[PDB]
Amino acid sequence: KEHPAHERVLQDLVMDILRVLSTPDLEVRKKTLQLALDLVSSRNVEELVIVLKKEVIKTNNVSEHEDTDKYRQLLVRTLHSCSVRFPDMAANVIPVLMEFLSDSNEAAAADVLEFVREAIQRFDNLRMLIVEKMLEVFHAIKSVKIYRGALWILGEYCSTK
Amino acid sequence: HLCEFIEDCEFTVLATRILHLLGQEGPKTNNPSKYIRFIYNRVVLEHEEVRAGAVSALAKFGAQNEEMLPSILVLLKRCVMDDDNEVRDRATFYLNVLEQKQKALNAGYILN
Repeated sequence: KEHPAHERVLQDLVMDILRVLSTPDLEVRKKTLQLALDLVSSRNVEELVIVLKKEVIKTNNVSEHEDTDKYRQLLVRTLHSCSVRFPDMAANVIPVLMEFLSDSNEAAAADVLEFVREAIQRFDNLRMLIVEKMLEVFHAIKSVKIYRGALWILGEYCSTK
Repeated sequence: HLCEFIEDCEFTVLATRILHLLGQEGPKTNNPSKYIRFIYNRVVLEHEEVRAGAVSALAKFGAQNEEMLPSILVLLKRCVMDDDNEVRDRATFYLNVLEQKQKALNAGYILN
């Protein structure tokens, strides 16, 4: 990689390779994700993102996660980073949705992590929708996690007086 | 004995009860450093909740102050402070609450 003359393309070929991952082995996959993250100057991105979303669908599937779960968390990390740099998009919204589906803490933690972050980040607009989304999600749901969720959000508050 | 043992004799539930009681008692029985010493410990435990009691008990206490407390009482809330969002909030809020009344007044209303 310390061929820091680091050509565009090469980074790009990864996905192809990556496709192969669907024949799992997380551990390998995991190595990939880290590896993967790196190349992206917040670009070859979309095609990827899309692909990620594909992954995401794929991730849904019917699953009996045991290994891939892990991956997900990781992915999200990997993913997280990018965003920091980037301006990101709808894809993201989808996580929010996605997250609603889900049922385990670690994600909530991420989410929360996001809570924090976003709290810092504020360009805002999205949030509001999402807040709406959430409103649904929320209405649509119960749990400690949620319960907790409410608290912060509540804490947060703005309009629709 | 209670303090120590309970610490390493566990059960959160006990703590609730005792907390509540202790909550009232404070500086009428002095021994501040120790008592502080304890109090810190009680909090030490995780649980936003476990942590929380030491502050609440404190309100009757703080207000009264003891063999050294008012100046310092003021200093302490500052020295000990926390994030963890709603745990953050608890610190912030108590503060914020604190922020909101002349602390002398503050003590009077809340206490009752």
